[PDB]
Amino acid sequence: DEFEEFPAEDWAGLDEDEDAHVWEDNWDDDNVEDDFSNQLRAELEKHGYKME
Amino acid sequence: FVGTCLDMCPEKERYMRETRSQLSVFEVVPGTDQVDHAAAVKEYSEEPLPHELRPLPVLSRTMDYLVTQIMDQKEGSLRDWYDFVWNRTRGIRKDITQQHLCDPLTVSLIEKCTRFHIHCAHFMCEEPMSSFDAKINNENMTKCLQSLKEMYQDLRNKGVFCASEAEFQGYNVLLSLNKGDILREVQQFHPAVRNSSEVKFAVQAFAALNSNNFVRFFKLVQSASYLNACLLHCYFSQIRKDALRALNFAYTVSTQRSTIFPLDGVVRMLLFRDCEEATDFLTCHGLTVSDGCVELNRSAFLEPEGLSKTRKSVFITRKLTVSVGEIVNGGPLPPVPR
Amino acid sequence: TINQYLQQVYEAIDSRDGASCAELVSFKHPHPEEKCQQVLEPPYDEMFAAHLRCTYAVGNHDFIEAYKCQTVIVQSFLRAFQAHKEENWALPVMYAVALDLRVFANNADGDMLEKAAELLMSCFRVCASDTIEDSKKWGMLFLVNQLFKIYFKINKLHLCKPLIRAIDSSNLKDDYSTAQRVTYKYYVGRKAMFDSDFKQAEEYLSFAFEHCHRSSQKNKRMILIYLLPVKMLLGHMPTVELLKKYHLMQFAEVTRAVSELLLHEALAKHEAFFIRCGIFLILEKLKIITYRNLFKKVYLLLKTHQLSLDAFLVALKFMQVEDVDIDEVQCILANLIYMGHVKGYISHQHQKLVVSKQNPFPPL
Repeated sequence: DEFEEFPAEDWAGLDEDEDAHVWEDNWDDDNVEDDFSNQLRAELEKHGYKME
Repeated sequence: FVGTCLDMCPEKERYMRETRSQLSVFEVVPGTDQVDHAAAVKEYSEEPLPHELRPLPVLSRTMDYLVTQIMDQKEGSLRDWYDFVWNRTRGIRKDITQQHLCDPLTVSLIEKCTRFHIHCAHFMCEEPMSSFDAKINNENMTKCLQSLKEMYQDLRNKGVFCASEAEFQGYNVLLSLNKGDILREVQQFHPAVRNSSEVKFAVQAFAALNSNNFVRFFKLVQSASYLNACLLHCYFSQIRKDALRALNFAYTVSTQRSTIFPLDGVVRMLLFRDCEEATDFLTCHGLTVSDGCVELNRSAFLEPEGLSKTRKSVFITRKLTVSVGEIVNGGPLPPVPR
Repeated sequence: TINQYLQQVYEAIDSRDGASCAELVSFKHPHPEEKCQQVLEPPYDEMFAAHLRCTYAVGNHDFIEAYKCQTVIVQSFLRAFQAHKEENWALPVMYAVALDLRVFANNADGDMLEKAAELLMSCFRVCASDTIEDSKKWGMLFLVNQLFKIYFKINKLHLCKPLIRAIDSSNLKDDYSTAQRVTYKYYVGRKAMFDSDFKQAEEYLSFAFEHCHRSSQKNKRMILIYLLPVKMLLGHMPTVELLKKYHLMQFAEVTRAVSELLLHEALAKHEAFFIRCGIFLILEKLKIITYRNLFKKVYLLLKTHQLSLDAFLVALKFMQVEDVDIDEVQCILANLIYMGHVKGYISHQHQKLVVSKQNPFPPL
């Protein structure tokens, strides 16, 4: 796992490429209806502590 | 060059000790003057000729006589006991350091000396400045653990294992928690060493430090052995400050109210001896512990400085049912060496 | 065939050429002291005689003699390069003497790697001294990229601090060769992921990820392997498309487990992968942000301002994490309060956490 050196010493600004939208913040939202959250919907509502 | 020394004692240096009057009061004949020819074991002050250096079986018999009788007696003052045994164990370490002969029995001579250093890292903490000097003790301990770390690599590449290999690697991890480089070290252990019982205990202690999980630290220190518990006495002034800072921050409304925090829970999470140590510990920091419960206020809390002297934490010396001699040996003792 | 080599090293000195290094001295082409000492001056020709004797040593595969060769090569070229009086034209020759004593310096099996480290530090302490055109410090960034690469494999990087601060304070910091500019703050981002400096690693190695050549398709992957948990601890997690395109699918379910124990199962299903690259203990520190996301899943499921601690106790009790009780759940929440992830205060008299209502807890 050694960082091998580059074939070219110099390159222009258009030589590199990216995927534009990678590191996004859309996950901090209010989606409750995911399946894993349904599974906890058993366990928090099996101990008699239930709320909407 | 190997030696042919066949004596417990120096053969010449006891006479120079007797003339120049630099004796140790623990090992003399009763009635001063004469040196004890039975026990006047080597002082540390190229190494020439086959005196002043001993081969491995004589030196092993020296370590056996050191562990069976010398560390058990409480005769004399407590000033020179640590100096006597520390100087002689450092003399043994200097002896086999430049002798350049290695064996699994030689590793046990490192093991008993570093167990003595772990035991004296807590027991002699109440000694006043000139007698103990804990800085040079913590300095001396890390050379032993570094030499043991580099020593275990050599026999592993040779192709022989040891039963006591995975034990002190846990103590190597418990030595350096404030240095974050050591995680790279725990990516470089052997898989059988890494998947053992006590290295994963050390991972739990390192996770208890950096996540500041003080509940799974003092509850973790009660589930360990004696030496593992008394090595963690250096971090008690760090954990109990990094834990109470969050607990004097997370209970207030802005900066100006008081959260009445009751007693017998602070001694339950933070491992104190009793109420008497806890009130003295929280009075000096700047908050109020008087009357019924512990006060909490943001503005009336400041960082400490100056004298930060420690005590013996009581709970870690409760797990010392066997005596002082058999801890650094491990299990039983060989009886009557002569 | 020797006379052509003597002619091209004579024209190397006479015409002050920089391509003559790639012509003779470099180990990229097809490759007796008394003859050169007859024809040339001693600091300029001991290079060539040593080079003949250690190409002979490599030609029958002896590495210790070639190691002593390249020690003599770097020392004699250091003495002849101080015997230059401020010119730039030996700086191409500076390139092929340090890189070739990295792969021959690694292969002598450690202490030989520390020996190569100190004798190459002796090269840097003479190279970084003297001096806007005639400056002998243009290859210095080439030199400092090697001193990370020796120091990382030996695992004795206890103090690298004055070696970094000397070149961090520099007038020419934004102008070098851009191939060596990528290879520097990659290692600075390594030293910044370690000992808890995660923002510096993110900026200095996101600069590397935004750049670099697309021809070598191993550098971009090796950046990602060591890039991803920096931005998982910072918060801004990858998408599915980059992991699909670059075939890096081990972290992806982990990026599910951070999003909503599933984390321990996902870590232990590929337990032998993060040990090899040295990621595994860094990845355990995401317990705080996964507990904060579990706090989000509790807060959106029950919808009030004051929540009782027994529900979070049950939610930790499903996880099969050992020795979790009522005092442990009360501790992590105060750590979330102090570091600033979760606003509010832990009431002890009612055992209920009152949270703020305008913003519940800040985003990242």
